[PDB]
This record gives sequence, structure tokens and C-alpha cells, in this order.
Amino acid sequence: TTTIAAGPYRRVGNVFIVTCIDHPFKFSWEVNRMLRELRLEFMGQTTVVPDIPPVRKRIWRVRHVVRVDQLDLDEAKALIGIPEHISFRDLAGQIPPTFGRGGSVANPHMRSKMNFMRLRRMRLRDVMHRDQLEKRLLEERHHALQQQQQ
Amino acid sequence: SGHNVIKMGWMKIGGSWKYSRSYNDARRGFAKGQWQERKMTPRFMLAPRVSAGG
Amino acid sequence: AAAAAAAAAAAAAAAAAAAAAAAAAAAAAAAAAAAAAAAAAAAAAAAAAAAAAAAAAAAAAAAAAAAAAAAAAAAAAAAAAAAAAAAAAAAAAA
Amino acid sequence: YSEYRSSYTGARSAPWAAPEAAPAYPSARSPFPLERPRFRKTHIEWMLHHGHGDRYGKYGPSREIADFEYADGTPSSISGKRFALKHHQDHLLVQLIRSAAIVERFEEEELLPRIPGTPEQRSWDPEIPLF
Amino acid sequence: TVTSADMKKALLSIDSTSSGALVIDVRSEPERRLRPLLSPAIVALHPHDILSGAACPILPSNKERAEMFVVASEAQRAVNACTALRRWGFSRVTAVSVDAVSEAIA
Amino acid sequence: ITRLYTSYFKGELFPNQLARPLERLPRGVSLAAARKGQRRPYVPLGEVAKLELQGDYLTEGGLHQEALEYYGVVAKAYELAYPKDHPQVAGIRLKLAGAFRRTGRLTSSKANCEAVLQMLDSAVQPPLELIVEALFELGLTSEAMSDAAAGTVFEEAVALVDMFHNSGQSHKMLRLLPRLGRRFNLNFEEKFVYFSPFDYDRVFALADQCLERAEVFYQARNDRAGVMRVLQQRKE
Amino acid sequence: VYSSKKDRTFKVMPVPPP
Amino acid sequence: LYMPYTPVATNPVVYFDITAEGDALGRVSVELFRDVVPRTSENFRSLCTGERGYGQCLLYYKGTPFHRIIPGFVMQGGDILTKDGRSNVSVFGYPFPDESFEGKAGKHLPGTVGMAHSGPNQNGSQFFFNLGRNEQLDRKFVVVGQVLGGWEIVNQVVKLCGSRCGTPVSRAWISDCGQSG
Amino acid sequence: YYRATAELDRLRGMLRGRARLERKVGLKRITFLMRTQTRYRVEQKAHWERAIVRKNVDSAAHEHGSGWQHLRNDLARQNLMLLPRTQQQLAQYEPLAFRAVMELCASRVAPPPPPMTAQVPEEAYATRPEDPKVAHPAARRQLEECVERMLCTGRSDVLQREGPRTTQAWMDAWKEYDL
Amino acid sequence: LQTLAECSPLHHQPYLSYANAEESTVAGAVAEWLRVCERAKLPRETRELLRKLHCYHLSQCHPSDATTISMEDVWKACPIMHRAEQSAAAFVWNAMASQRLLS
Amino acid sequence: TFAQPAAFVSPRVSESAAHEPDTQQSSRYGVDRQLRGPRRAVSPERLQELREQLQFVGSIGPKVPPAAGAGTAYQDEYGTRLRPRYPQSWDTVPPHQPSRSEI
Amino acid sequence: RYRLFHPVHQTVPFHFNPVQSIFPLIYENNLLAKPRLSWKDYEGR
Amino acid sequence: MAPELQLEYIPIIFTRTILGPQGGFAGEERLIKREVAQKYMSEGNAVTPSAEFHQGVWCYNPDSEQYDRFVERNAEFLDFAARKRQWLDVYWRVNTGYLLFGRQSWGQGWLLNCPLRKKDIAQKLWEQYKVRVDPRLIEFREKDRRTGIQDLGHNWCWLYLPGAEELAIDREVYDNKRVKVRMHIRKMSSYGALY
RNA sequence: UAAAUUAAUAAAUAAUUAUUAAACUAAUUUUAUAUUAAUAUUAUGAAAAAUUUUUUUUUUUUUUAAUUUUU
Repeated sequence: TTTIAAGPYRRVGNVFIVTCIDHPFKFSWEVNRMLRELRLEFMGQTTVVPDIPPVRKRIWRVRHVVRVDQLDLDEAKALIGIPEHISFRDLAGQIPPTFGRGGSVANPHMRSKMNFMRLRRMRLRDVMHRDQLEKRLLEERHHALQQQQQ
Repeated sequence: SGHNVIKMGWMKIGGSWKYSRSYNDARRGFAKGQWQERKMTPRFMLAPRVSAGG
Repeated sequence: AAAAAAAAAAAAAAAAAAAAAAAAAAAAAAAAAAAAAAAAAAAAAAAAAAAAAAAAAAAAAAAAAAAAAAAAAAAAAAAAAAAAAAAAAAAAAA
Repeated sequence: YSEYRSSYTGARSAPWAAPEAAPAYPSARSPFPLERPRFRKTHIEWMLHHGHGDRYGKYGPSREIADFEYADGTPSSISGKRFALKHHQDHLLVQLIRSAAIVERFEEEELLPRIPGTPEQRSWDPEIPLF
Repeated sequence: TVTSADMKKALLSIDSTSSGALVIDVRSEPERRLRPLLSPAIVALHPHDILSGAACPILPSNKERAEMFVVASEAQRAVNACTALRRWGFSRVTAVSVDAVSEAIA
Repeated sequence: ITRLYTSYFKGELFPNQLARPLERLPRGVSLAAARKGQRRPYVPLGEVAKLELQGDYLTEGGLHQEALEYYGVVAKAYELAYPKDHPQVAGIRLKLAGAFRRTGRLTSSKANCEAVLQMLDSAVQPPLELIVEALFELGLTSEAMSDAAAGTVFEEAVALVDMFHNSGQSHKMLRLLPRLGRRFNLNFEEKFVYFSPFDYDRVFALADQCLERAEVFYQARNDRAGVMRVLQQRKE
Repeated sequence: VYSSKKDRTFKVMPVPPP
Repeated sequence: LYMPYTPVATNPVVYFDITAEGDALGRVSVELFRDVVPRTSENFRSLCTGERGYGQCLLYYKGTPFHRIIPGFVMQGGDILTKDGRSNVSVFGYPFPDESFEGKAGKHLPGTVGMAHSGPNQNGSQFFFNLGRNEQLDRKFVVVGQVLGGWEIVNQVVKLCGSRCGTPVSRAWISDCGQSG
Repeated sequence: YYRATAELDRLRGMLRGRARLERKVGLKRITFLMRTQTRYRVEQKAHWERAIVRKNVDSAAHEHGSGWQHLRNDLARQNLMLLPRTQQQLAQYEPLAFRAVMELCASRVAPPPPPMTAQVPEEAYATRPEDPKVAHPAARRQLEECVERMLCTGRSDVLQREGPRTTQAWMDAWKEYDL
Repeated sequence: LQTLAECSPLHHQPYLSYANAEESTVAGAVAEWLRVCERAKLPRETRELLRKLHCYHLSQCHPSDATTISMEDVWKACPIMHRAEQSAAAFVWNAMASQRLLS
Repeated sequence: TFAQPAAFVSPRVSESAAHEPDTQQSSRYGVDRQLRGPRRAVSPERLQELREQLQFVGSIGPKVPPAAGAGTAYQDEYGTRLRPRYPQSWDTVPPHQPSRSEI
Repeated sequence: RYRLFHPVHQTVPFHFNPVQSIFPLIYENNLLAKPRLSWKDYEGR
Repeated sequence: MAPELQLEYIPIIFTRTILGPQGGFAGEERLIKREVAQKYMSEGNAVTPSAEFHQGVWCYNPDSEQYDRFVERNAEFLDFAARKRQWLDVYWRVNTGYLLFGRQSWGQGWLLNCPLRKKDIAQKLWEQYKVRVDPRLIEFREKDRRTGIQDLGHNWCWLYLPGAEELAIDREVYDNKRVKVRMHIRKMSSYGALY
């Protein structure tokens, strides 16, 4: 239309799809350090990472081992069928934060003693629920005596 | 029912003994006691003892 | 207690400065709690930036543990997993 | 009876155009960026192009269709290596949503930068212009 | 530099069905927040957006029959935004002014 | 080291995955008698199973009208797939009498969740986790009909749980599994492997809401002994 | 290539002329 | 636009420093019912005082934004962990049950701050200001308090940043939170 | 350690004159043979037995002027999805079906188009009013999609097609249980 | 006591524990408040208010085992005369200028 | 921009000889068919007009008020611990053990 | 060939798992999530 | 805060672009700030700024071996200055510099397995000398114009500085039109380099 | 999986591997990460010059699998 497309705008950053194409054992540890942060360990895996600055650094140092794609934030909502009237920050607010392998904690002990207190909140939630039916059953049966007095 | 091979951990009986040199020393009760440290003199030789009693 | 000096050592060898008390048992109670590295001498908290010392053994142990190839690589030189397996061992003798 | 899904909603774009139309084949040249060596898809790029993954026992009509069913039409229950698949294909989405979910927050608070690249990339490649 | 009448050629082109802007402004954020010289048929861009290439979708297809007329207070700061366009192909981008643009109020 | 799980991780094995059997009534015990004590031709089931899971997903989404349709179809293909009064054709309507009630049509709800029971007692040994799913729908459509006299069926439903639900077999294998872990300070999350009875024993989880939907009744009508008649049972 | 000793596994013959 | 509300003393009084669109709105003082709900008032007030040591998260409302703002129905908040609103924690270290719905904690009058929960029983760290007479939230969500001052501010947020779905068109958050009296 | 000398002592029956007789010398042999079967099975048996098959499907392609170099690239181009052991089964038992394939890959027939992504129906955007009785517009179409795909599969005489003979009536099987 | 909890971190947490301790365990929060102010040696002489408060919360909760103390007795022992004269009679003074700036 | 189709091939991809067919036979068809189609959110105010429709069902908190015509929700009629009796088949794989998503 | 060249958005194809697989009622504007949270959650057969 | 004496940036007589012999030029001013480098002020090559000196200075012209030729400090001059210096500032670097290459070569090498492009070198000149350049201004020596650089050891080639006439810069540098850039390609390993 | 090293008045830890135990927060993807203590263990051996190829030692069975052209 020979003019700058005008109006209220948006901005749609990218999203990468990286995959190893070479054995990461061959290189130093400084590089495979940058390949764990991409959640990549073996030739042939794949992941989908944002394009935010702290990820271009980790990719700038492994550019000879990965192959990169670039998905925009309309291709994403199109690759998977998503209505345009949905965003992504709200659609992601549904899945809990304790997904498979919830998050990365420093040690493998701190990964265990975190999965432990998640197997405890299940025990507790079953016990607290049984505690109410001993607290409710009480208060009423605690009233039957008083209710007898009036 | 295992052999606490030092610097290697518990090992099966009948297992591998190739890496249990210093373990065959501890069992014999033989104590080197870190005596290859000739160079660094411990507080033992340089500690003035008060009190001829103690 | 903010230092702003070349602060001191602790109270190993003590010249006692009394004010008023029973006090007839100071240097017999000032060399009694001085060998267990202790209070009962009030310990004179000095050197408010002792963080730079917790960040030395943070670096002097993360730069000497990387002297042996820090290796978030793997169990080093895998090359035989990445197909699939359960790695066994290799006794050190080295 | 047999099955052929090839998608989650089926809805396959039928291939046969019309009793006289042209066939409209797909371009067999692998997407090489420089164009001089002039390659051709190699039996494992066709397999990627056709909806499978690297090997066709992956991410295709070879797993997502059940192996069998009972003659009366009763399906077959799930297995350990079936649930572990469905969770994986849901991981390949949560990896993408949570990824786009953080880009949104970065681009809605204007945190994503404007100079394209790192501080150490522009200081490496000359073709990324000066700012 | 650019005669204020060249802008007046946009007095009769933005009125057409394509209400797209015919002028950008590489101005500092308060500089555009302190002055009402941005309202009619003009869009804001940071010069690190055109150069880096973030403003490629919002830029006309016909790269030969296309004008920009970037606006800025400084001179060096202005041509350092026009030259970002030549990096992307456009020609009729001139770094018009900062004051002559403040006057096409209709 | 850790595991990224960035590739496809095949499942582990575990004794929580044993195919736990169903629950029934004893041999001669018939439902209407127990209560008052207190080959096939091809049908695309595999496709209609996908067609009712979109009802379970829908009726659980608040779209109770759309769910009614998806349930309508799958309840049609079932009264043809299975013979009369099959334990399955009776159970699908229990998803229909609910989907009815959540659309005003209570008159058909009770007409549905009461039709199932004559398929259940007239059977040989009915699925016990169903007769507590029917006797729940029969107790919920009576609420929607606002009849307090029609509310003492929960306590009669759980009368079958307390009687005919051997509450051991839900957690028989899972009982010793904490004795499987052999590490104490790493991978020690195996010494506390806890499986929850609400998530593992459905009939128990059903029998709980009965004894919680029955409490709210007696709490609503300002009934005292009724509440305690339930709470002590919900604890027991 | 795959145990460099020598490769005696039957190789494929080139394609006939069109 | 006046908020009727029940006046009593000797109760924990908590204040919030809300800020939508980065615009300093003002302080919102809450009166917690320690007369009927001792526990829920202690989990709440604790997260507002920030005195508790970090457990599963940093137990503190300062900074966390409101995340479910339905104009005219409910303005949600809390969310110590996973600032989008998908995680419910508590200072006792576990989601804890609801105490009582008998008096002053069963009715969700417009002057009320409910204690949102994931399960009907296991309450957590998420609260909500009942902006209308929610006849259905009776004895489901344990009411725990009532706003004393600043009712215009929560009436500002529910309008400035609202959507029938719930997502905020702008980020309204707690710039600071502390105990008042 | 544990020589597995219990199992490997029954095997000493099928060895030659020395390993069969003396228990020691038989173990060093049978544990040398069994340790090289498992060494050849997991390492080298594939790359050899996997090329006696790519030679049989190839040699069976030269009888049609083509070869494995071309066949391999065009069994995939057409999405045919045949294991390289299956093409050897056809080339040896069903020689016509193989030939029939070899004509297809040589034909100028359009390969099947790549599977489509997920398309948002229009009705997802179509603004729904405040109407509680009628179902959502998208379900009345998606459900129709599910029942057509339900009847297209197989030739199930659904009680000799006793269920609703037409689709708009099959979507009304919820009114069949109303009074 | 508030402006003390607001002045220094030393007095804040002890106050917020006392500010909302139980009616059952009050006079303990004041004791564990006196214990910290005493250890981190304060002008324990001129700070006798926390003693009186501890004697006010003990005159209830066993009224018969300890003597009786009123809230006025506590306020009697306070660092006052900063507010009564030089500060209270400073407030209204500024308010007078506000009248010679209106006029 | 909101009004435009919004599908924008990058200059580098356009420049390279990576051009592929259309109407089918391009893996990018289902996408570039979905991106070239007219955009619904033609304006940031037409944006909300679509978004004032969809609900957030499973979100933690006070559930939405019903539409006055649909019965009371499943969740309060069936509690939270329970879930509908999903059919367990190869192709309907419902979420198993749903009482672990709590944290 | 040594290094293949394909749009690597193909190596993880989203045909058998669109968001309609993890959000069942989305085209019905409902936005409900029913994911499979971990391989470890698997109930049984 | 412009540092106290960690910087001075005092106007100039002559001879920036330090070398062994560095006064290769004809009549201008350009320098590096004399912070402790005030050693200039000792015997010329820089003069403290003054209300007089901001009008002009006695730049060293080399024609008479003394700071004879006056020079004005108008716009054109300062315009002409950087345009002139920046030219040979490129010359001073690539002439005196020596750019190393971590490259890859398999077997007993003697040769690179991926020969050097021209865009390859034009990345190094920017990487190591911070000198931005047009790659096409690099003309490989007449030995390897058809096969890249491709060789280990010590190679060289011709970067072409076009702008010799418009700045009137001759007889001070031994090649007015092109400058020999010297390279030295190593054999780095897989951990060493990419490509 | 090679790392450690100061004889001798008031300066935070030898290092390794091993056994046994311990704790997540100013410190971002909604990424990733083996840190701490107690005890057991100190002999695996370079001389010059120059200088400021590669990841493999180790595989549960069936398939599946992308690094080949001569002078």
C-alpha cells in the first residue's frame, strides 16, 4: 500500500526448536555445560526454548552442535491449533508447576528431599481431611451436651 | 558380607582385588600413619609441653 | 561493632581491664574461656564484610574442582551410552 | 476394522484433485540455504516431511494407532509405554507454551532487547551492524 | 532541509482509503512524551528497531514507490535512522526535520 | 547424575500399576434383595469411547448441554453393543441422569438413574462401584427435586459400602512397598511412597461424598442427630 | 568403516541406465 | 459506593499497598476475624507480615500481583508461588483445612475477604475480595476478614484491570504489605 | 567369582574331544563361545544381516531397471512405510506386488500430501449469546464430525443399522431417553 | 511501643509477636521481649516499662498469685516529657503559623 | 499489526532458494493457511470482545456464577477428589492419579 | 547425506498432539486443562 | 565524571598511531589522551588547550622536520582530520598486526579441510582489530585466488584500502592503495574451533 | 576420574576417591546445576628448548539408523 502499515501494533518474539546434530562428548565440558541448560544431552534430542537474551548466549556457544528453527508467536498459535483470542501466558496458567520432573534443584538430594515433601503433602492432605471429620463430629457432639442445657 | 575396600566402597566376596592394595594393609594392622610426610613437621615435634606432669 | 581499623586478633593473651565487681577471679576466668575460642569475653564482633571470605572458598573451590574438569558434561567420555544402557563402573587405580 | 488417522482430528486433505486437474507434487529439493550444491531429499527427509519423525516408529501413524482391537470393536487398554508416550507428547507442548509464556511476559513488560544478539556475538560477527 | 511542503504532499495522501502513516520519528521517549508532535498519521519507532529489523512487517511492500520522512531532533541521530532504511531497501527517506514536522497540523 | 527427560522416557514399573480387579456382590446376593436387607457383532466402541470421554471432559467443564448430546450418542451405541441390562449399558446412563439433572430435566433424571438399577439387581453380580454410583445419582436428583424425605438414600447407599466393600484389597500390594527403598539420604523418597485411597479406591471416594452430601442435608434442615449419624459414619 | 579389518558384506550394485 | 461492614477491635488488622498499571493507588486495611477463625487468620496475617522464614517459597505478599480479576464478582490475589496463580501454599508448610462457617465466616457480604482454596478443604495462600453478594460462596469458601479502609481501591482495580474471563489487562499488585494495628 | 559353572556344565556335551571330557578346559571354551555370541549378536550381527537384505531387495529391483539407490528414496517419497525386511518378503513371495510398487515409484503420481496441522473452526470465534438451552455452536459440528467418522469406519450393521438411520437423528439420541 | 518497633529492628519482631500473641501466652512475649532487650544490654534502668507491662499481664492470668497492676501504672513508668510539653505544645504552634499564612 | 493478515516471511528466508509449493504438499500449509486467513482480532478492542467469552474453568478460587440455565457444576456436586468415570482405552488416555497435581 | 536440511519444526510434529489434546474443550471456548502430569502417575491397565 | 588525570584528551600536534617509527604522516593533528601519556607535552606532539590554541596549532609538518606548517581548527579541518587519520588507523593496525587463526585440519594437516572464505577473514579483522571492512575489499594473493586460503603456517593476502586519493595520502606509507595483511593459521582441535 | 603441597610466635579448610548423613533463600527461562558435614585414604615418580584428530572399553532381545569413492 506504499505506506507504513499504521495502527495499534503488537510485538511477537520468536521461539526456537533446537536439536543436536553431533555427539556432545566430543567437546569440552564448558560447552556441554551450555547444552544442559538447553535440556540437551544426546545427538538426536530436541527441545523448544524461548528466544530471550540469556538463551542466545547459550546457543551462540553451541552453534556447531545444534540446528535451530524460529517459530513466531503467530506460527506457534498456528502450528498447534489455538484461537487467536487466546494468549499464551494465560493458557499456560492452567498446567500446574509440578509437572513431570518438576524443576531443576541443585543436588540430587535436594531433588529427593523435595519430592519427599511432595509425598508428604499428599499424606497430610489425607490426614487433615480425616481430622476435620473428627473436628466436626466433635463440635456438634460438643453441642448436644450444651444444647441439652437449653 | 562384604569388604570395605577403602577409596572403593563395599565389594562382593569373590570380587575384584586388583584395587585393594591399601586394604590388604589395613587388615594386616600395619599402620604407615601418613609417615611419607617427612617434609611437613607436625605440631607434635614443636609443641612445648608445660607441667612436667601434664 | 563497626571496625574501621586493622582490627586485632582475639583475646589469646589478655591484659585485663577491670571496673568494679567481685572481680577477684578475672584472669582465672579470662584464660579459662579463651582456649575454647569463646564468649565470656564478649567476642568483639568485627569485620562486617566477611562475605568476601565466603565468596573465596566459593571460588577457591569452584576453580580447583574445575581443575579436574568440572564436567557437567556427563560421566566423562560416555560415547557408549546415548544409545542406551546402565553404566557399570571402572575402578580407579589412578 | 482397519484404521488410518494420521492426525488428531483426521480431516485429511484428500490428494486426488479432480478428473482432469494437475497433480501438484511437493518440491523434492531439500531446503539448502546456499543453493549451489543443489541437493535432493534423502529417504529420511521424506520421512520427516511426511509427518513421521526421524524413524517412522516415532511420532506418526505407527504408534498413535493401536496395534489391535477385539473383533467386537472393543479397544485395548493403555500400557506403561503408552501413558509414558502421551505424557511425552504433552511435554512437547508444555515445553512450548511455557516457552511462549515467558516470551509474552518479556515482551509485555518490554524486557526483550532491541540490539539483536548477545554482547559477545556482535563482538564476533561483523555482519550484525553497529548500534 | 526538506521543504515543509513535501510534508503537505501527505496532506492529500493519508486521507485516502489507506490511512497508513507517512512519517516515523526516532525520538527519545520523553522527547516524544513532552511534545504533541506525534499525533496525526505518524508512528513511533526506536532507531534500533528499524536497523535491527524489528519494524519489517510494518513497512510498505512496494519498496520503490515508498516514502518515510523520519523525524528527530538531532541531525546525526536522524541520518543514523534514515540509513537504517537504506539497509532495508527504501529510498524516499530523508530525515525531514523536527520543526517543519511540528507544523503540518491538518 | 540427573535426567532431563527431554527425550521420551519409557515408563518405569511399579506395583501400583497392577490391574486391580473390580468389586461386585457375593454370589446369590441381589441388589434389590441386599438393599431391603438394610460373540458380538462389530460396533465401533473404540471410536465411541473417544466420544464419551468428550462427555466426561465436557460435563466436567460446565458445558452440561453439549455433554448431554455426546452422552446421548454413546448411550445409544451401548444399548446396541451390549445385550440387555449389561453392567456397562446400565453405567452409561448414570452419566446421563447426571447430565440430565444438570440441565433442569430432573423428571428424566430420576427416570434414568432409576432405570439402571433394574439392570443391576436383575444381573448376576453387579459392579459394586456402580450401585454406589447409581444410589448417588438417585440421591442427587432427589436434592434437585428438593425433597428432604427423598434424602435418606445416601446413608442407605453407604450401608452397602460398609457391608459389601472389603476395604483391604485397595491397598493390599501397596502396603509393604515402603519396605522396598534401601537408601536413606538419596532417592529416599521411596520410603514414603504413599498412594491415596481417594485416588485408588473409587467406591471409597464415592462413599465419602455421599456421607458429605448427606451431612449438608441434615445441616441445611437444621437436623442434629442426622448430622452426627453421618459424621461418625464418615469417620468410621 | 565398521571394523576396518575389511568389508565383505554384500554391497548394492549401481543403478541400471534409464 | 459505601461498603457496609461489621466493626470490632482486638483483631489482626492488615494493610496492603496496591499498585495497578504502575500507578500508586493507596493502602487497603483488612480486619481479620480472629474471633471465629484463629488458624486462617494466622496463615493470612503471617504472609502479610513477612516474618516467616522461607519454606516452599518466600512467604510474603509484597510483589505478588492480583491474577483473577472478574469485574463485579471477585478480585483474587495471594499466590506466593508461581505468580500466575497455579500454586497454593501456606505458612504451616501444608494446605490446611477450613475451620468454621457458622458466624461471621459463612456469609460473603460485599465487605469480605474470602480465603480461596484449590480443594474445598485444603485452603492455601490465595484470597479474594467478594465484591458482590455471592449467595453461592456460603460455607464453601471460608470468609476470613473484611476490608476496613480503601474500598475505593479494590473498586478501582476491579474496573481498571478486569475482564469477564479474569486476566488483568494491566498488572495490579501488592507493592507492600504489613500489619497495621 | 561366579563362573556360571552350573549352567555352562550341561553345555559341555556338545563340544569336541577335549572340552567335552575335562570340566576345566570345557568352561574356558564354552564361556569363550557364549561370550562371543553375545559379543557378535549385539555388535556385528546387525550390520551384516542387515546388508544381505538390502542386497535381496536391490537385486530384485534390478530385474525392473531400478535399484536400491533409487528405490529407497522413492519408497519414502510416496509415504509407503515399508520396513526394508518387508520389501525383501515381497520381492520373494509376492513378486507381483513388489513389481506393482516399483511401477508406482516410477509413475508420476502425486505422493500423499503431508498431514495437516490443527485447524481452528470458524465457530470457535463466532460469538455465543447468553443462551443456556442450546449447545455451543462448535460442539454441534464437532459432534457431527465424530458420528460420521463413527459410521464411516467398518461396515458395522448397527443392529442392521437400527440406530438412527441418518446422522441428524443420531445426534438426537439424547432425546430417546427423555419422557 | 509501636514507634519502638518502628524505630529499630531490635524491637520490631518482639512487638509483632506480642502484638498478636494469644490471650493465653501474653506476658511471655513481653518476657521474651525483656530477655532480648536485657541481653543486648539496653538502659535497663531507664527501660522499666517492659517490666510493668509484664506485671500488668500477670495481674490477669493468675490474678491471685501476683499483685494487681493497671495500665495507668505501666504508663506511669515511661520516657515521657518529650511528648507532653516539648512535642505536644509544638504541634499546635505550627498550626498557629498555618493561621498566619491563611492570614 | 492487528488488521494485517500478520503472516510475514523473514527477509532471509525469502532471499534463500528455500521456496516450496502451496495449497497442500507444503508442511507449512496448515500453518500458512491459518496465518493468511483474515484475522479476527482486527482491533485491540475487538480483542477483548472475543476474550469476554471463554472461561477459566479449573482455576483455583471462587468458581464462576452459572449461566442461570445449566445445573450446578460437577465439581461441587461430585467433590474435588472424584473425577468422572473416564473410559480407559488406547485412544482415550485420561489423566491418571489426579490427586498428585496439588503442589 | 552428511547433514540433512529440513525445517526442524518437523522433528517434533504436532499433528497427533495439538492443544486440543491437552486442552480438550478449547474450540468450545472453555480452556480446560487435562494433561498427563508424569509418566510416574500411570495408574495401571 | 571525566576522570581527573586518568584522562586529559589535550589537542594535538602530530604522530598518534604508536609504532616503532610512528610519525608517518603529513601535517595534521590526532592523538590519544595524554593522561600519564603527557610525555608528549615534553617535546611536542601535543599542546595544552588554551583560548589561543583552540583557534589553531603548529602541527608538525614533516616537510621541514619541524612543527612548521600552521593549521586552522575550523570545521573542515576536524572533518578532514578523522577522515584522514581513521584511514591509516586502519593501515597502522593491519600492517603492524598479526592475526592468528584457530582452524581445523584433519590428518597430518599441511592444509585446511575447509578453506578460508573472504567473509571469513573479514570477520577476523573485525573480531581482533575491531576494524570493520567490506569483505570484497580483500583480494587474495595471486597464488590462491581460486582455492581460498586453505593453507597452514604463515599466509598473507591483500586487503584493499581504496581511499588513497580523496585524502591525499602518499609517500608516508609504502603502498598507497593496498595493505598486506599477515595471517598465521594454527591447527586447533574439535574443542579448538568450529567449521 | 591427576588432583593436591608453605617445617618452625596471633594468617578460614591439603587433595582425592570412599562410607555415612545434611540443607534451598537478596541470586530470571515457568532453563539448568553433586553443595555441606563426619569418618576412612597422603609415594606412581620427567630432563632440556619454545611460549607471555576423536567421544569412546561396554551393551537384555527383536527390529529400526543420516559420516564411500582413484589415479
